[PDB]
Amino acid sequence: ADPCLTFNPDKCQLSFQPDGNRCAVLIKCGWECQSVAIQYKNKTRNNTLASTWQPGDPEWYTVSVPGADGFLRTVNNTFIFEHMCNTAMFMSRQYHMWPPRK
Amino acid sequence: GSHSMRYFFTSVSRPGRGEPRFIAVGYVDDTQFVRFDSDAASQRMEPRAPWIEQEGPEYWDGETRKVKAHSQTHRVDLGTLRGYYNQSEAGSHTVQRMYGCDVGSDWRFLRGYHQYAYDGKDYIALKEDLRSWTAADMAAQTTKHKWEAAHVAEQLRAYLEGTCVEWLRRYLENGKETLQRTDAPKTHMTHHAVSDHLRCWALSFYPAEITLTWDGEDQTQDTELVETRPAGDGTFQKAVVVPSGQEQRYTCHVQHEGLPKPLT
Amino acid sequence: MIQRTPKIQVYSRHPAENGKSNFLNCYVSGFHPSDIEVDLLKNGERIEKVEHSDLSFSKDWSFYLLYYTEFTPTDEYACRVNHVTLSQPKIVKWDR
Amino acid sequence: LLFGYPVYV
Repeated sequence: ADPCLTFNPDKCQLSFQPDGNRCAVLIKCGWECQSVAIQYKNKTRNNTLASTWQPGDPEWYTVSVPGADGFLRTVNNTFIFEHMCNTAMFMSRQYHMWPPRK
Repeated sequence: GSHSMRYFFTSVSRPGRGEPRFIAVGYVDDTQFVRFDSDAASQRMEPRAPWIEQEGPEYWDGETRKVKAHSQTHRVDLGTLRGYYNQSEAGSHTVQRMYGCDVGSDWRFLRGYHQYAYDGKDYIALKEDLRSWTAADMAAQTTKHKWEAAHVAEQLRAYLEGTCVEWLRRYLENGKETLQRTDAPKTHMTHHAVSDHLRCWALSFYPAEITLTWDGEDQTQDTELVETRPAGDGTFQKAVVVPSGQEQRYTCHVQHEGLPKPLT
Repeated sequence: MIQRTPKIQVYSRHPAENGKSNFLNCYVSGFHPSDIEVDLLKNGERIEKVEHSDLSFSKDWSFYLLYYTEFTPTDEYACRVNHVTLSQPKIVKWDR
Repeated sequence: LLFGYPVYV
């Protein structure tokens, strides 16, 4: 078996959660690989990343992964947070605490 | 940044119900971190906060052994403490624990802490210094001697500084996005009268720590001190009555961390 | 070996609005020991599908727990809580 | 993060 030469982390799973009236984003990729770097906004965090999404915030993320040639290639993936932060932050809409302003 | 907190431990001797149960909980500020329970379906410690899930199995597998170790030292310590007072094994007693550090605005080491508890209140606590303890019982002295021999205070002091603190800042930078928020509490102003002859509250704030001052007068009788309460999401929530025509000169002053100005 | 009186509290996570989803929250605190049995009620008896918070003990070793559920504010809502300070119940209601 | 030596009373 082999973990890290596989060109398969394109699908790095992500979960959304309500934490203090903001949409907390959690991009989880594999922990079987080192150097598989995950980047979302201006924050870079190893295998698993945790940030937030508000209107205007990025809807793409980069995954840096080494190839079979030993060379690293960064791949852009688009996942819409606007479609999971509106659903997770639903009770905060009825009471006007999200978007983050006012 | 006036933000740092603690780890909690709870061990309950069961009414002849086999072995005690053990609860390991952790916290950074009023934001909880880790969840261990001995009668939980998972023999691992669970992350309830998402921004500690940026940590790998190197951090989980290496922290699930340690909490089990804590459960064991607890489950033995209670056997000792009840074994050397006056109890019956059919009895049910409780032991709660504490150790940890705080930090200032420069995120540099503010003084750290470490305390224990039997059935009662204070048993043994690390004093606000380094090598010392504060005991007030008789068994307390024998066990604190037991910690004077093992040279515990400094070996715990080397954790209070340089292990709790850099991990604390590490947590403050890996969860920087969720600890940027000094959520200001929003106020209204309501009234209700029952006899022919009010309310000071805050609704949505991130640190629970808020003073709610209620003219040049001091009080002793009129206000009912209420505890600050969780709003179940990471926010928190927090009365005085007067003659019906004279509730109109006073105001409620509020000082909060997310409030740059005290509110009239 | 020491008993301390528990302070029990039914309230809402968000200000109650007619028909708008919310959370019922029974926050109990200040008690010792931690053997506390609480149940959220409505009109007669229904919600044994209660979710709880994990056990903690504040600053002066006095425990605090928060039992919660999801609902829509309208119907009565109270909390029956038994503690060992006394063997006589307490039913604190959600009075806006 | 956790304290790593077994403390006993």
